[PDB]
Amino acid sequence: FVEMVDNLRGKSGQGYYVEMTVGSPPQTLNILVDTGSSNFAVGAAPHPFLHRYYQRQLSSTYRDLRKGVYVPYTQGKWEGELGTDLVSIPHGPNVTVRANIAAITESDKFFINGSNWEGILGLAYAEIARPDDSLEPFFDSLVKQTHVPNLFSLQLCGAASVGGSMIIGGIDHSLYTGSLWYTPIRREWYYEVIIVRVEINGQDLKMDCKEYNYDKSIVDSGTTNLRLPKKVFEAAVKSIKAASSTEKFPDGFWLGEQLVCWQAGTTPWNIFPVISLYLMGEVTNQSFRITILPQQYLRPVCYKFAISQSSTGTVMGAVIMEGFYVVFDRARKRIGFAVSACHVHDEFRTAAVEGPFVTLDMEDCGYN
Ligand SMILES: CC1(C#Cc2cnc3c(c2)[C@]2(COC(N)=N2)c2cc(-c4cccnc4F)ccc2O3)COC1
Repeated sequence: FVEMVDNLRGKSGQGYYVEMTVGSPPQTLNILVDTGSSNFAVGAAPHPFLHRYYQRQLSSTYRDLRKGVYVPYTQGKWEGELGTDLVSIPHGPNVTVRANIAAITESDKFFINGSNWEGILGLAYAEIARPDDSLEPFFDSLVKQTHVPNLFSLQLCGAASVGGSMIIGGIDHSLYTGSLWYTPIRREWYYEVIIVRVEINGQDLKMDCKEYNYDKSIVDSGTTNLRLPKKVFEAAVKSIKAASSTEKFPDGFWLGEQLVCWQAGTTPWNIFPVISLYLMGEVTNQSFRITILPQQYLRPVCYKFAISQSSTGTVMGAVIMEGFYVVFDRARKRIGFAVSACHVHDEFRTAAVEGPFVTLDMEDCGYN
């Protein structure tokens, strides 16, 4: 899949985008890759932040669905006009498909000033599509209309320009070391998974594991941080504070309300603990663990604390994903994790994927 390697770009904190074309003749756009939503939506008007936008008037293959879509999400909102058109991914499979496209005609806090992307590719499932689950997501259309296998994988590499790979329809084994370990997709809406145990520097938090997944845990390329439920975030910080008590930091730092800065070339990585999430495995009573470093959760801006509290559950965002090659195995309803060939690490500690472990009562970890 060499043609798809290095097909993602981005700027720090502004997401990862892939080149796409829409319409006939083809209009090229950069599109944010988002495993945490399920609509394909593109700028269709001359917003001042946009390098370019979809011009339906130039497309002979454009079809109007004569229906609007309104999408407020936690951090912004957009609204648009639904249609279909022919869509391709130049550095993807050599196919062209007719997909649903929301032509964005009004927005607030959606486009980023100074970014190089003009739309969003929602890769999650129809259950959370807008206006409802009858609006077929892009990936579903791709698989239905072609012989592209029902899976994709993401290598998000981080740094400021970031880079990565989206392998559509398969897996590139050069992008990871060791073995893939798979956790089941609990339910096909978000890419929902179940965390069964959490260790900070090898130390279990000992919470009712239900707490780790209240009300859900998801794998989300469209979120920068590792987000955690309050109750779990509270315990998580308490232990990270203690682990890092060598040096002192304000209360705002832990809330992501102020930055902490060290002199260039002298950050104390080693005073900060590793974070290990044990995920439900493929077999009864069997789990595995993924382990990330402070280089993943302490983000350059001076650094931000990139773990934060949540009201909608755990979100394994770019802080988690940049450690790993992540396989969205839709065909087998599972997500694979392996150590990424590009993850950033020091000489003493590196990101890990390890198994098998014995974990009982893992089904009691899911919130209903
Ligand atoms: C499930 C439903 C949705 C949605 C949704 C719509 N638009 C979005 C997003 C979600 C974001 C928010 O979180 C995620 N995962 N996608 C998102 C992140 C970004 C963004 C910003 C900075 C860095 N990375 C990003 F992905 C930009 C733009 C952006 O636009 C359907 O009704 C709720």
